[PDB]
Amino acid sequence: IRGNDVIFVLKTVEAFKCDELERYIDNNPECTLFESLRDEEAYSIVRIFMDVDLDACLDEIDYLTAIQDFIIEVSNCVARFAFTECGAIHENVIKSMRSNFSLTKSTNRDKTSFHIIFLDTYTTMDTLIAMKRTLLELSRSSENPLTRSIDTAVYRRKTTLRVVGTRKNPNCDTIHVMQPPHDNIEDYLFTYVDMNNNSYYFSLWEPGFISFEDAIKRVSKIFINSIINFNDLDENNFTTVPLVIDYVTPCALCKKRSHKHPHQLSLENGAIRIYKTGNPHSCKVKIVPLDGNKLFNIAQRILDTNSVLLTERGDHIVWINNSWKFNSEEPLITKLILSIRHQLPKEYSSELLCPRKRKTVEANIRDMLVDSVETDTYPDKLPFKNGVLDLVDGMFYSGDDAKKYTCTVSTGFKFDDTKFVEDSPEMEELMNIINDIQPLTDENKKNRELYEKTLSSCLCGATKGCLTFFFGETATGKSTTKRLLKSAIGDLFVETGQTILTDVLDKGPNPFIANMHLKRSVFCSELPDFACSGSKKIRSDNIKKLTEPCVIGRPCFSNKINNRNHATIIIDTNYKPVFDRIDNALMRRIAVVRFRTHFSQPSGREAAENNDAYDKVKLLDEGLDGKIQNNRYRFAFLYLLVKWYKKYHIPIMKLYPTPEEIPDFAFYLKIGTLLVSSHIPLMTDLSKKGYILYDNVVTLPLTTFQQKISKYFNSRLFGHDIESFINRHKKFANVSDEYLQYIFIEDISSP
Amino acid sequence: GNKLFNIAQRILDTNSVLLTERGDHIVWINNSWKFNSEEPLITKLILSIRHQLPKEYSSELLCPRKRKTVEANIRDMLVDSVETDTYPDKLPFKNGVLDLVDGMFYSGDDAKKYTCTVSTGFKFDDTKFVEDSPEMEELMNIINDIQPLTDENKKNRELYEKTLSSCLCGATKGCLTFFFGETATGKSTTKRLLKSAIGDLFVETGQTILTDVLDKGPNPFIANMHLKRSVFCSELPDFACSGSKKIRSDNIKKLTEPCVIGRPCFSNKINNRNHATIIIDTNYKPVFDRIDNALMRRIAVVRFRTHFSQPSGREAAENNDAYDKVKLLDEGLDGKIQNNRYRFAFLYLLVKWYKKYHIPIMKLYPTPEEIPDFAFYLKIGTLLVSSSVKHIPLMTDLSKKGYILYDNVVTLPLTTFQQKISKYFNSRLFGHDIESFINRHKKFANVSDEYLQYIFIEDISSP
Ligand SMILES: [Zn+2]
Repeated sequence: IRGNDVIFVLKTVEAFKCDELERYIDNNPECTLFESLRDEEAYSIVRIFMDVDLDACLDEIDYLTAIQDFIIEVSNCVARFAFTECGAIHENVIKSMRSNFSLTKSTNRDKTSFHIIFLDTYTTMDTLIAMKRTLLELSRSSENPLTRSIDTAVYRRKTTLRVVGTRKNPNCDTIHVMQPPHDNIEDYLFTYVDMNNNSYYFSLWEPGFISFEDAIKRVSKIFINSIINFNDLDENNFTTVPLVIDYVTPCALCKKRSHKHPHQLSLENGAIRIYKTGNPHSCKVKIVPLDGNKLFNIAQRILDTNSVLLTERGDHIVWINNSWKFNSEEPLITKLILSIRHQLPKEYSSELLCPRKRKTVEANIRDMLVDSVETDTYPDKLPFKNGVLDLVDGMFYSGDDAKKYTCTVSTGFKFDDTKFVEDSPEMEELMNIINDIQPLTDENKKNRELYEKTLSSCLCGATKGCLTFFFGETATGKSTTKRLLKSAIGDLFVETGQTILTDVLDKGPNPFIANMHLKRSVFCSELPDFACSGSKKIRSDNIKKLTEPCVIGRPCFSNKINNRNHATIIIDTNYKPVFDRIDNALMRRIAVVRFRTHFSQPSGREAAENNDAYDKVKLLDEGLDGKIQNNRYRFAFLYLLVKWYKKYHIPIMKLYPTPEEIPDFAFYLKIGTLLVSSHIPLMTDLSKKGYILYDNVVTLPLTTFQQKISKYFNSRLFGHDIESFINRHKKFANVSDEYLQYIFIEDISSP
Repeated sequence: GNKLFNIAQRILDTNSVLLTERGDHIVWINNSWKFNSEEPLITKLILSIRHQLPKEYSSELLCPRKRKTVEANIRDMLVDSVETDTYPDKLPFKNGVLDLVDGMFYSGDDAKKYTCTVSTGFKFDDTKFVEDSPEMEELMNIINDIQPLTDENKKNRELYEKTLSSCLCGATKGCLTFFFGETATGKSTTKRLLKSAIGDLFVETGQTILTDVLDKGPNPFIANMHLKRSVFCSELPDFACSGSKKIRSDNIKKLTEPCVIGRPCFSNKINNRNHATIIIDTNYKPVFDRIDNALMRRIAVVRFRTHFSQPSGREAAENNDAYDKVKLLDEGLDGKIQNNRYRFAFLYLLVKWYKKYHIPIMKLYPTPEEIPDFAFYLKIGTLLVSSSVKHIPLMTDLSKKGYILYDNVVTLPLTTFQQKISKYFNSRLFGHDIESFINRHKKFANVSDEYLQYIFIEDISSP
């Protein structure tokens, strides 16, 4: 659509532009033109507009407060309707609606009418048609005289709206005068679509009220004083007889001792309006409802601010003090009900001070929350205690903006821009520490890049399909890297023991199984070396099961077993891992990060001078570990992590395994590179080489195979591995021995 | 007269709340039978079905102490129980029900009749549930790659299609299919496609219950499956690993039974219904601790011959007898599986296979010929025959061929039978199996005499 600059009008027809309409209006002040839609189907996208009419006069203060509350209520209700039905964003709609709006007026001083248009919000006419019932409920479920007077009509096909500055009728001289700051004729058109940057768009007496006597009693209680002309009002004289009151005490509505004329009660929109006659500003207007609870309307107003949603599992997440809290032990809805009373009208705030009413208006909220939402869906954002830091752009959001993202976890500490710097001595000290841990030589280049990549994945809410191994001799200070990462990433990071590396992953109630829920990094240290006999091999089942994007595990006294998996798993030790089970999936799901830095004191430095444990040796310092424990380089290291993530995270970043540094998998690699599955039309070459083919399957004797492979590989090194491989690929039968099928790649190449 | 009872009667008369055999209530809120017991939904329903009442009645459902009274009346008025999901030829989505008999999807009150609780967890809008979509051709290309349409690949592809189509039929299937390849040669691809297609109903498992004890304990794994239309057990524990566990045949028989006896953790509701297909993805050969004629009827074998490799090792993959055809590895396949792009195309393919095979049923047939070990256990019986009436009249005619006659029955010495069996079977490999088969069929006439009532078919054929 890209907006429309043509305004179609009806004289009781034309298609004029902004300048054309302005010139025509200036030429003819008395012309009556109604702005409508030239074609309903073509340009159904229009602005959001409302028309309000209340036949009474109000002063400046009352009008100001009433219009403020009217904007608040209408914007919240429309944003809630957009969120539930049109799939929009609540915060965006609220911001667009409250940012800028055009408000007209009426030249008549005996009544208050206007047409209000929200400039930046645009939606299809079908959406405004569907909003009919919701807006009618809002109109009939409020106390504000402006909100109660909303005309739900004008939401029909091919509707028309009276243009500003033109008389509605030739006989009626009253016209609507524009108000600051718009002052332009294009700012009061409900079809003038002007989509731009700061904008948003979305799309898909009746007896039945109450007994008369109770209404009369309510009116009398409002008047406080007794009615002089009592026992005279009935069904017929409801809006005819004046209400004469004795001025025993000053009027509750006006606070004055007396007035020139009595009051009068009228019926409108299922409510009773009490107003004085003669001078209009002598007494205010009193509104009396005729249906609905008072505790249900409060629940609706608290609900349609989108602050008490429920999760996809069944937990009600509330928004208190700029953070999405939630607890399943002491539910927080009553805290929210108490703390939100300031954003509610005067009559709705005194109710939320009795604890027996903040349980009624809370049962209502729980009964109105049907269907769920999804939490922590955007993985490129880091939730801090006072907001959300964006990673792709680096901009920080605080306050209601962070509400847009259902961040159910947090790092635990606030975000400070002063410490968040680039050129600081702490940054240089951290860079020196990292260089000491990771020398930047060309030999280390690839390993250092893998280090930076696997260390920067901690700022990702997505799931990763690899498990990097920190392999390095002692005194390499991997604990320093662990401490720096913990200080940078807050309480999201978790350190776990080897309990998951040996036992069954799910099995029974495992605390680390549930703790992997939404934690962004899991670290294991000092692995139980399986080189010595007795220690269990690294459970291949657990490693395979930890890679999936889901976690299945239920702790003691619980039933939930589904957890979202975001943690990057890192294992650090000085011993090569040993896994009893081996398959191609394992060979494609293991990465190794090598450490070649020795941090040793001078006393043993000579002992480390010729040591083969590390490719370099340098003096250590006991005064650094405490510094890392004191969150010294926290924000500089966080900046480094952000830079690494930016330089590494392409539109799709993946953890690539490195199956070359693991000594155990080298045997399988050598076997595969020298022997694979056995090619029918190559019998002559096999016969020349000595091998024979029988029953369409080339075979050799088991003793012959052992003799052939004796020289190719060291039998004493991996005799158990060779026996296990033979058992796995065993075939048996045939001739007078077992059957072994393979191709000697080294012999296959040689003719 | 007592408006709070008229409201309860009116809400009850729309059949929105039902009582189940398990003791809980199911309500029809938001186009889904929200079976739940933690936070009862009867008050949510009472608030929801509120405009569908006269104006005088509808203004009293705004007080929680009156929604609770209406709930009490409903609970006291229910009384009797109705069964849960029973229709097998249906597919419930969180946006309605799809009838696979005619492939017609619809929601609302028309979907209320089928009390289908468990759903797929998403919505179906027939966006691309058609045959003219190019996505159908894109998925069919991968199907041809994994399963070639070669005329030689007829029985294998037929079993593949049947085992996939059985994932939608909600009855009890009495056959287990084994996926036998070399190393993830499209098995993971098919598993991901099946998971994307249906979802929710799919369950993934590895070993565990398939090998351990399936009863006699609080074992929750067996009770975890319930009304799930597909259970997929991958990574069999490679029986030939010098101590690897052996899968019990009784566990297999229990899995293929219409009912499952499994005690949930700290619960007394042992009985469970079976609506799942047992599919096993295995890299090595299947070896069982005990094989009997009963197990012959419960095994189906599906093979793969195309391996997913890359041009980096294309030559290495081409020189392996495991793979019959090789294609370059894809990286966008992971993205497509992650974003569920091929949902509707794969659902349409499954529905078409269902229509093709359901004539008028989708029965599964075991195929034990592909299993290597199972061959001898039946060939031993095939190579011989129990003595019959016709063989009984042989008398000395059979004895002239080295046999003996006892109790008007042809029988041979144990050593002679052992020599005859070893002359046509792998004695070293199946020595224990041969001994067990002899012992089961052994006939004892005395302490020293051990003569079996079996005669080799070769002697019978030879005149
Ligand atoms: Zn007054």
